[PDB]
Amino acid sequence: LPFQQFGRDIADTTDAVRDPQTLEILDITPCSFGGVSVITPGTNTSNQV
Amino acid sequence: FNGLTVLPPLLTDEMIAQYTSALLAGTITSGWTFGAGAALQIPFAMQM
Ligand SMILES: *[C@@H]1O[C@H](CO)[C@@H](O)[C@H](O)[C@H]1NC(C)=O
Repeated sequence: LPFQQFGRDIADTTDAVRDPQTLEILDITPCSFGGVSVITPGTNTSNQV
Repeated sequence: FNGLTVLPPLLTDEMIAQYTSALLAGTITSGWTFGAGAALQIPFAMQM
């Protein structure tokens, strides 16, 4: 709506915004993240992973 | 999005369903003999 400028979704973090100069609505998404795991057969057998 | 991740389980639902079907088919065809050792066939009325 015209008076609204931000968006907070369910939690307190902002997920949408309004560009001041062009009055456009932009969705914001977090950058990619995740864990990294190493599968080894054992140093005794080999050194490949 | 705050470092919270959900990991998938090792056994998919199809694998668990296959286990259940193997147990139930073994029961209705061999009785209780497949638990002790090799499965041995017996007609159902005789088992009951
Ligand atoms: C300046 O901002 C207004 C919105 O506040 C916009 O409509 C206008 O086109 C902008 N002009 C420039 C110089 O970009």
